[PDB]
Amino acid sequence: FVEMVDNLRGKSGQGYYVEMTVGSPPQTLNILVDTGSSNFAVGAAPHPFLHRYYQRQLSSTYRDLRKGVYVPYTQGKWEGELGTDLVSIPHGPNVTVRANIAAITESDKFFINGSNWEGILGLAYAEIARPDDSLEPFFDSLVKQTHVPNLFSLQLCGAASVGGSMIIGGIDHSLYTGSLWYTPIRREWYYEVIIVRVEINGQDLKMDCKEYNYDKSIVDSGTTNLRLPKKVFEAAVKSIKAASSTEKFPDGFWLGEQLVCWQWNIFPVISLYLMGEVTNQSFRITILPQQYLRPVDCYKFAISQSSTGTVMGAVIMEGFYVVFDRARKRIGFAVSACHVHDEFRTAAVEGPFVTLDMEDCGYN
Ligand SMILES: CC(C)(C)COc1ccc2c(c1)[C@]1(COC(N)=N1)c1cc(-c3cncnc3)ccc1O2
Repeated sequence: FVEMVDNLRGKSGQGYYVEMTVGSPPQTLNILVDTGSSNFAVGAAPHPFLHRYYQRQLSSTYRDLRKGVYVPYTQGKWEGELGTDLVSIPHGPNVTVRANIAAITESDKFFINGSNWEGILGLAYAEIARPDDSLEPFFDSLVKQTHVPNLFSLQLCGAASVGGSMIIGGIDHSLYTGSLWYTPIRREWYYEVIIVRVEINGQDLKMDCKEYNYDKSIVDSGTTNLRLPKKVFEAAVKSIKAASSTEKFPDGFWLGEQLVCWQWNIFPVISLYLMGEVTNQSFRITILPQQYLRPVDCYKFAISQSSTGTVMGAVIMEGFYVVFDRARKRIGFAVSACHVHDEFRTAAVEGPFVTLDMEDCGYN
């Protein structure tokens, strides 16, 4: 899988993207990798932010599905025309598949001014696809039409340019150290998982664990921050405040509404315990402040409250090598060979632990 190593690029806080080709002859586009949506959607018109876009008129393999699609999400929207065409990933497996493609013809707050990507690859499941679950997502199409195994994995390496690896169809053992630990995918829509316990510098928050997954917890490469449900964020902040009370900071800062500036150890490690593979067994992943204090001297608090549930975004994923094992309905975590650490503290994946009543932590 060596040709796939380092196939991801990006700029700080504008996501990670992979090179793809669409149409015949192939048209090259940079596409955002998003495990929190399920559509393959590409710029199709000369929006001024775009370096390039899908020109359906140049493709002999393009086919129109004669149907529109409308996608508002919390922070913007896109709209487009559905079709299919031949798709491939140059620094991915050596295969060409016919996939659904949303030709984006109108958007708001979707494309980023200054960014070097022109589309979005939704790697989540059919259920949250638009307009409905019959629009087969890319990865489903990929697996159905080839012998590429039903899994992919992500090493998001962070820092300004970021880099990483999307290993399609397998696992590359050089990208991680120690053992992979697997949490079950509770349901195949988003990559939903269950958090059963939360610790700040070893101190259990002691909240009903139902709170950690109200109304869900997901693993999402298209979100920068670790996002925590309101009640839990509050409780978590209060403990980061207490733990880090060596210095003081404004209330805006904790809300991610102002920065703080200097010219690490005052801040606690954060630990999430995830449901394991066996009854009454968990494991924990541990991240550093290096992961949740983001460079904007100046820094942003990369943890924020949420109304949609826990989102394990880039802040979490940059610590680890993450295996989206769709074949076995599970997600694996291991310490990333590329993650950024002190020579004191370190990102960690440790287990097994004993946790009772893990099923009660899920929300219905
Ligand atoms: C329909 C649905 C399932 C409710 C969600 O559909 C969606 C539809 C469109 C869409 C998303 C979700 C997002 C928003 O969050 C994620 N994961 N992708 C997203 C994130 C980014 C982005 C990532 N990283 C840094 N900066 C920006 C850019 C565009 C973008 O567009």
